[PDB]
Amino acid sequence: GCPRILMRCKQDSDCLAGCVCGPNGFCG
Repeated sequence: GCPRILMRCKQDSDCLAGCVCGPNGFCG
């Protein structure tokens, strides 16, 4: 699943494995 590290994004392709780009502009 998605790791517990913070990451900024504009789409899910910016995020780590199993993560999504949420509406706050960060991965989870």
